[PDB]
Amino acid sequence: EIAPDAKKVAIYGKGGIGKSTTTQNTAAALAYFFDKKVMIHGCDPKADSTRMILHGKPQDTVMDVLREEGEEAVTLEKVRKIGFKDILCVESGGPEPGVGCAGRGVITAVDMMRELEGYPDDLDNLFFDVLGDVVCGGFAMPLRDGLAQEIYIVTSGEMMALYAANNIAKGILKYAEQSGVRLGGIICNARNVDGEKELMDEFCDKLGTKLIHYVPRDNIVQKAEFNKMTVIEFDPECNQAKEYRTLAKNIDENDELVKPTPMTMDELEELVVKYGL
Amino acid sequence: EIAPDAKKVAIYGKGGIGKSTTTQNTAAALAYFFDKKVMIHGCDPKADSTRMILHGKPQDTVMDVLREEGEEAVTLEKVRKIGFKDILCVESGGPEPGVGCAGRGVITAVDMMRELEGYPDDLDNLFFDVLGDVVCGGFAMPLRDGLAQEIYIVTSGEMMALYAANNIAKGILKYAEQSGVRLGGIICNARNVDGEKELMDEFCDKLGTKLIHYVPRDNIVQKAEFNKMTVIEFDPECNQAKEYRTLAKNIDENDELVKPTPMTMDELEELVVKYGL
Ligand code: FES
Ligand code: FES
Ligand SMILES: [Ca+2]
Ligand SMILES: [Ca+2]
Repeated sequence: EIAPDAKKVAIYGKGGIGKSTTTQNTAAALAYFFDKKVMIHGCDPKADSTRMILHGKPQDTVMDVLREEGEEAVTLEKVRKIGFKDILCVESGGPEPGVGCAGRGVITAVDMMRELEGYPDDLDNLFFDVLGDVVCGGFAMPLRDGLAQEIYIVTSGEMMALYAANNIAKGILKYAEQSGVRLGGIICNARNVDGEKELMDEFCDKLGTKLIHYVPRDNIVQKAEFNKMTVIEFDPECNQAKEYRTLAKNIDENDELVKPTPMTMDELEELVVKYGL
Repeated sequence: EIAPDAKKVAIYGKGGIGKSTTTQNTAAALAYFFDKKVMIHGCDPKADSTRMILHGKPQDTVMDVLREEGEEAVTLEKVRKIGFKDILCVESGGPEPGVGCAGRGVITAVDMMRELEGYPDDLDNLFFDVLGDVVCGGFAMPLRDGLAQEIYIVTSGEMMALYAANNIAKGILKYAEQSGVRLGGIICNARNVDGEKELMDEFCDKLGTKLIHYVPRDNIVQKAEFNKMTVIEFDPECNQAKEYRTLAKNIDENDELVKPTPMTMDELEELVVKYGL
């Protein structure tokens, strides 16, 4: 059993909207503000889900080490690094270019970490940062396998971002009965578009879920990331750090998860027309 | 045979770096400046590859119509729209959320267009805009099936963008002998980072390919896209329009394609360290 006493969560979302930045800062805020043992297992082959916790040194992926150095080289000292506030970090990596299923590569990396006993039993929080650009059978494997039954969807007030969120919701619904997976809520990484908060409220209401937090747009993210670090580490006192603190508190106390009611093509089109997207 | 007298090309690249903007403007510039019959078949489920040609009206995806309206509803009037300069537009769409392979969905959409006789025999240029965020067996299916044997890679001076480009190159190499696929060149969508042109020259030289064009960063793209249209249509006289014109001329005259020599983990890491990424 992977981290039986931890709150295991899966963060799914499209790329290009700050999903990795929000996940890293949420983990940092749990470790920093609530003294929690945290781990992040990256499951997005096109995103660096741990660099800001590792102060800008990108870690080797489990799959790349297995493909280039071999299975024996896949060791905890090699693929699992410790970062800000002792957060543990692991990156699954991608499949054999042009041949392997990327969702299978994710599961192989998780299985390999299991065999290595790489998930501390005293973890308080484990995050799996999964690609949500496409809810293909491969990237839905974490949902089918119940890697984590608490799922959060990162979105933004942009058409493709909401389409992806709605499709992640369909994938959660697909396996809710079989794997017990549930939607804990929607995280909006604000894009700052007219009506964005109202759009998010309606979106959440139509899917039968809730907005766990509206993460504002703040240039301190770029300043902190420029120093290859999280906002929490860069300046724990600033307003954006307190936003991530509230998000982290909300995701960690949450005990009301739901089987989502995704919107149909026509309903989604009506919604993005109403808010002029 | 799909468009036997056309120059069929596949544009592969990570999301978030303007791949769709470059593809649409390259098609527009071919149609506008060279009076060419052009078609774009979108094969990226998380990107709108035809919206700017369709003046901002997002077209229904072949897969979504098949899943919601049924196979009979999949008609050329329904999934194939005409846009700026009579460019034809089709979007494959994604798989059944949480169950289908997205690469298979792409091939199903192409097969369905074939059955509908939706690829005009007098096309001059056909573009397949494929997701390159992950070179999984699914998204490499166009390479394995030889949908197009002329492949171009869009990248930028950003670490994940170059990693993805190198992996697309591995996928092209994987099927070069079996499907005849070849790399026609690298397109850099400039991010404007120190040393970016030199980085691109070295990257291209190590892979044994060439830089088809360095597409500068220009705020006119955002202005044109705000009016839901391509730079070519918004203002064919501006400098950025002439950049896309040169790109379009280069990709359409190109007759020197190569079997790429991708870089190893260590070589890529050295390169991004040298250029401080
Ligand atoms: S990554 Fe294999 S089904 Fe999509
Ligand atoms: S989308 Fe099916 S193997 Fe990746
Ligand atoms: Ca506990
Ligand atoms: Ca011809």
